[PDB]
Amino acid sequence: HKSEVAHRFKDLGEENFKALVLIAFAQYLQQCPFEDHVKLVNEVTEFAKTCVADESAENCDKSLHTLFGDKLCTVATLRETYGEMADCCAKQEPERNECFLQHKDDNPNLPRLVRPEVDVMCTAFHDNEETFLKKYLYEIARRHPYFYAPELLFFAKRYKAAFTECCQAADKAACLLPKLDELRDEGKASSAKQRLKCASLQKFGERAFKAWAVARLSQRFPKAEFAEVSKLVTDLTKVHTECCHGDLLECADDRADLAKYICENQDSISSKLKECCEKPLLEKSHCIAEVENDEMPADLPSLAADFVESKDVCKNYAEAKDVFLGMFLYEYARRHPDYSVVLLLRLAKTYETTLEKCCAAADPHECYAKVFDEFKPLVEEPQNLIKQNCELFEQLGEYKFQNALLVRYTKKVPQVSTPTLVEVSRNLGKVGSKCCKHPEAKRMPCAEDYLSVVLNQLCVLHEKTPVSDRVTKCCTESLVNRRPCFSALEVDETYVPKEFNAETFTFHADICTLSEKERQIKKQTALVELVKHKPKATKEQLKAVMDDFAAFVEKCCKADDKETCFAEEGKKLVAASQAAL
Ligand SMILES: CCCCCCCCCCCCCCCC(=O)O
Ligand SMILES: CCCCCCCCCCCCCCCC(=O)O
Ligand SMILES: CCCCCCCCCCCCCCCC(=O)O
Repeated sequence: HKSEVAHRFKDLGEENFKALVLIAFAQYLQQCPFEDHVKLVNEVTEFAKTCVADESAENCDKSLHTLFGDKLCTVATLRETYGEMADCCAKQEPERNECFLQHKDDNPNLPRLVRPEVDVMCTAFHDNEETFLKKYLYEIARRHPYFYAPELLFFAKRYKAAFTECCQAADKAACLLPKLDELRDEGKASSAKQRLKCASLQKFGERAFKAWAVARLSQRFPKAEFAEVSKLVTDLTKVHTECCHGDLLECADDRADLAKYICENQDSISSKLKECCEKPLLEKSHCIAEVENDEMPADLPSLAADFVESKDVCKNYAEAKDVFLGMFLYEYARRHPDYSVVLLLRLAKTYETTLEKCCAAADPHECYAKVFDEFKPLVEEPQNLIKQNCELFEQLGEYKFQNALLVRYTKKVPQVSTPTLVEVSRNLGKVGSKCCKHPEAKRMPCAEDYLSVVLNQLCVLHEKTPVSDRVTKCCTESLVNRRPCFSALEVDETYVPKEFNAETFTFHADICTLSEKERQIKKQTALVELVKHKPKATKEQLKAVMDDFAAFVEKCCKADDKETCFAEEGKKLVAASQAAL
């Protein structure tokens, strides 16, 4: 490979190349119009083709990093539009590159993207499909500059699948909107999982991250030995350390070099990898990250022998504290894919601290004899929360379960703004739906993945706009305890009930005409303010109020003369409730 741009053109193919160069350029030049990018992207593709034809052609032996930067600096309004960024063009090539990385804006000043109508979309996607998908690719890329480029492309292909199906059906929107709903949420949850790996590698260090990865990998590849699991985690840490630094090309070669290792050492790792390992370069590492947990060797002993019973437990511990603890995590993790990673790290930390104490008594073996009884209540604490919430979710539907939850977290942190308590509680609802539809031995990992998502969003909405000490505690706490901390918030008895307001509890005929979506946000915003008004309110009482409201709204949506009902009855509701309390 004399020429890096030719080689890489051949292994992606023309179509994937153009789109990734679009995304790559969209992510730096976040203010130049869509049409400039089509010009850059055409020019660069013309140029790659040169190097496919003849690898000794002009400039083809320049590396990708030299090419990318040369191209940004040919931009005319770069001084005018980008300011500081134009100063990077005046340096040498081992500094120019890392200067462009430092001057990437995160979350610019762009207007938020309004999703157009189902018929305008289907028409546009019909009329010109490539300029419809790339403009929207360019649109989402410029707004999310730290979103890893080929996953953005992976999400783009799913967007394309959605339209190709549901625009070719005679009632388009009933098909289409529930698909675009999923993608919005999957894609934004992708953006925030990416956000979480980099913050925690920084915040919590490289040892925590490795503990987390040994755990996940051993649940994924229970038939691999500790040596190979150790060797996988070592190169991931390097990969994610290298990816979080932000240089796309450097990140992508790191992920490609591990994927290619995983597929050549496939018999040493897992039997579930054949399908992913026959994938084209671009899809490979994505596929490997998503592949399902292999089955654990059937003839597996107790952990008691190596980690409790044996002599040479403290001797093996002291010889290499972290190696010993990583063997524990591994062995415990590979017997329990039913656990969340976090609970496994709670158990590894529990074993850790007993040894610190017990290996430095005059008698260790009797001190830690009982260490496994200390796993009992840590195991059961997330199981009983999943038992309890999901049994509840089985009684009330999703919607009433979101309202069950809304009263719950409004009484614990009433100082939060009403729109936040709504977004978080409806969000939690959907993690109710999905995860309580799984079997017991597969629930705890579901909820872990979705809560970490919902709880990280929560915990920057909060560092932006703080409110409660207690919620600041959970957010600046260990990712290990972040969730139990939140589960341990009790009702706020320091809360002073807020001043009554009618406008809050006034309702106009517009409730009948809104969609179930926004019907529900309205009813729930009022539910929050209702509990904010009278926080010390019982849930026999609260059921009664909700009951009268249900009858009230239907009464006025099921009567001739709609608005006069709403004012007439609504006055009767507010006062009735104000005394029913
Ligand atoms: C000079 C041409 C412009 C630069 C080319 C665009 C850079 C985009 C890099 C995308 C790497 C995709 C490879 C997949 C690796 C993986 O995730 O396994
Ligand atoms: C390859 C070995 C990797 C790491 C092995 C050490 C296992 C650590 C077990 C305790 C969990 C540590 C969790 C981090 C939070 C903290 O304690 O500060
Ligand atoms: C801006 C910060 C707002 C804070 C609002 C707090 C809302 C609480 C959400 C808790 C989610 C974690 C799940 C806990 C499970 C449980 O209830 O046991």
